[PDB]
Amino acid sequence: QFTLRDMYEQFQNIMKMGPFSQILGMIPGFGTDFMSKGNEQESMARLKKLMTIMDSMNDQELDSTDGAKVFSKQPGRIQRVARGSGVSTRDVQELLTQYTKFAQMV
Amino acid sequence: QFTLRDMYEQFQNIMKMGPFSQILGMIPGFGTDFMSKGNEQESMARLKKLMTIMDSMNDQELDSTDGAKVFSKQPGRIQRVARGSGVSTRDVQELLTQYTKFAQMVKKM
Repeated sequence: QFTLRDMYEQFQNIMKMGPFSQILGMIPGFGTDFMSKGNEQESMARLKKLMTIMDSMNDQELDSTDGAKVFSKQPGRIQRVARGSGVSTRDVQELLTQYTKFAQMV
Repeated sequence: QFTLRDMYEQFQNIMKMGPFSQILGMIPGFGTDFMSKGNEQESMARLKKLMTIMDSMNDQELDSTDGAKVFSKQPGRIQRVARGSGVSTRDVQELLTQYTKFAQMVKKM
């Protein structure tokens, strides 16, 4: 059941994530038309892959004020995330680069 | 300030409103290029205006299983909503039609 209040709420959530989604599109490797009309599905697959990678990080890396510097101080962490998430270290490094870029804009 | 955990959460939020944002792009009445590249500022100003129209509605109309129906049986209500939101009668019927198309696909989701 989809009410008018339900539609009101979805509109709030969509507006809220607007600034955020706009920043992401500015960052390399995300897609020029990230989360725009027609590109909603592909953009979600993207994020899902990045989330599965982040699922192999520990609390120290996730909660650190600057999660990039934790990995450069102990590069072994990069290969660990990659093995846990079943992805390549290139992918883990690519995400870390995007995170730094993002963090700097916020 | 901004951790990797914060990025995950924001990705989770986008994962949620994702499909709905898709549905919103499949409904007419939003002009040309609705939510595309450089049309994100105009597109959001539209949602906000629709929100101001629903701000003129009441709880009965808002929580109704079919809010469009509540206005079909009591067209007097349409006139009030339009008065309070500084919009025209047609604008409210438009919102109602859009809501109809939105709700259709949500159950088709």
